[PDB]
Amino acid sequence: QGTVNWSVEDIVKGINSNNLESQLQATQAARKLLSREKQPPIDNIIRAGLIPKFVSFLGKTDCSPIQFESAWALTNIASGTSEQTKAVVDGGAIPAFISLLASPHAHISEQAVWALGNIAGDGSAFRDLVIKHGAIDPLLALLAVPDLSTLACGYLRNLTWTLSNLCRNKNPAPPLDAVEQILPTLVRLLHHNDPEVLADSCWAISYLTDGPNERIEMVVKKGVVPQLVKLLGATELPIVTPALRAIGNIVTGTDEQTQKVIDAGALAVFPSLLTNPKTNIQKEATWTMSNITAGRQDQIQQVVNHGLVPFLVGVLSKADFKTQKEAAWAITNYTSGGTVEQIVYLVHCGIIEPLMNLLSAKDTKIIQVILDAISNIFQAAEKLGETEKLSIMIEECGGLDKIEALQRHENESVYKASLNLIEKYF
Amino acid sequence: MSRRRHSDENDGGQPHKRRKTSD
Repeated sequence: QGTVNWSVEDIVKGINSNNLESQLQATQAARKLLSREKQPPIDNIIRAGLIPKFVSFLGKTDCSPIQFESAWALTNIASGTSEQTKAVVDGGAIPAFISLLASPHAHISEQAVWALGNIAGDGSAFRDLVIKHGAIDPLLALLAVPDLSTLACGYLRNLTWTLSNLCRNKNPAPPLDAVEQILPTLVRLLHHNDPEVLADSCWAISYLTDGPNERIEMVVKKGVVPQLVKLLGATELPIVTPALRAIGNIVTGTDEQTQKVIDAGALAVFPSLLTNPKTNIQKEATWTMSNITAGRQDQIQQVVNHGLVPFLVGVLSKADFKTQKEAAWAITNYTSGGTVEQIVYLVHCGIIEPLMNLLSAKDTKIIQVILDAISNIFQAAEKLGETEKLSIMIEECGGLDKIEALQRHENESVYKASLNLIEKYF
Repeated sequence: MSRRRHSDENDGGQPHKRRKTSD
């Protein structure tokens, strides 16, 4: 009750008192205002000029409680808008928080970890500034224990979260040397048994692999792919989501990087992913498949072997539209790179009817994508002299009706592709 | 024919910052 619901005016009076206990009491009152459920008065606290005082309190080794209260207050200011986070940084908080990482008081060290994560979480500039002030070494030192399970759960979760923010964002991506410095600790966190730590570790990995092939390679070379595939089969959606995100990112890389995903057994999980009740998981999984079918013929063959073509037919037939689009891309990629035999297999699995039904879409690019796939499939039928059987299959399911109509479509490319298909096969 | 993530999409929707409301 003593420090509950103070006015900002009263907080200022206590902080300007030069009585350390009065200052502590007022800092706690500020912390409570900034910790309330609704609409913390962050701007009012900033406008009152309190940040420089809070920052000074961080350095009071002799009074650990005011260190904690001010770290908490500053954490919450930094949790706000970019302008609010900037106010904290502008007050000199970064080095002050880094100094607290070494505190003998675990709850203070943890609060500093948290504050630094909010700062880094603002964007690449503040992320990189936190790194330049030397945060990585002391952060990693806190996790340098024989067994992570000895750490307090909350403490470990906060450390993992802050590390993930240091891996986050691009333009630019985090410094290469910082990434190399963090990765081994991250790989270790990825093997921990706490669902929250696992989720954030997967998120960190997903950020690191969201980039050019060189960034992907740094992660893949650490040998984490098999563990990612294991997490891909997790029961918890908060783990599956970032695990799948990372796996998808990895397969945007070279064909060799993709093979690592296949070799680790990722494809066996796709029957479940491609029918997952969460729309986003189906979409991400189908996008991922589309990048796998963009690979080598031996990689398309593994998609075939794992029985995934019927699942792609399923998604084309019925799924959220965004997912059906990724499915269309998966098919066009498949038909572009596949062998005649692989392409023929596509038709036998029933690809043609759901492809035709999607020509009723108002999305211009997926019509292009679908028309491309049909061209590709026809090309394969040519080599077999079976073009006629395909033309009929397409007309029987109403596909010819759709294509002919697409000659008076206002997009140039579909105009051409349409007439050309008619001209050649109908 | 690989397609990387579109520049207009976010990195997955996770909170960038966290406010501490309890101890």
